[PDB]
Amino acid sequence: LVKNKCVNFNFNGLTGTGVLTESNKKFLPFQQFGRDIADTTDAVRDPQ
Amino acid sequence: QKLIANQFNSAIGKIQDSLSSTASALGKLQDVVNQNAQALNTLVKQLS
Ligand SMILES: *[C@@H]1O[C@H](CO)[C@@H](O)[C@H](O)[C@H]1NC(C)=O
Repeated sequence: LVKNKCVNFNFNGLTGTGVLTESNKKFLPFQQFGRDIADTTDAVRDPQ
Repeated sequence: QKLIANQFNSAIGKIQDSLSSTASALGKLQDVVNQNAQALNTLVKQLS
């Protein structure tokens, strides 16, 4: 993966484009994705 | 003159206290923001 650069990612079947950034603020116990009020992905966890 | 001066000062203090205490006086300004937010949220949710 490459960070802080507009890429076309693909994480375990979810697609889209964005600027991947370090997100240590978010805590995920076992969950994979993330979501917002309008049901949009704002955070993912790296499978590797 | 002194009577009107005192009455005006007391009225100003009273309205300041009323604004500080009660919270439902500004509905005419909050409802516009709520309506706009709901409209945008519905427009975004229509994507799915
Ligand atoms: C995946 O393999 C790498 C290779 O060293 C290792 O560092 C990492 O801990 C592994 N992660 C999982 C979830 O298997």
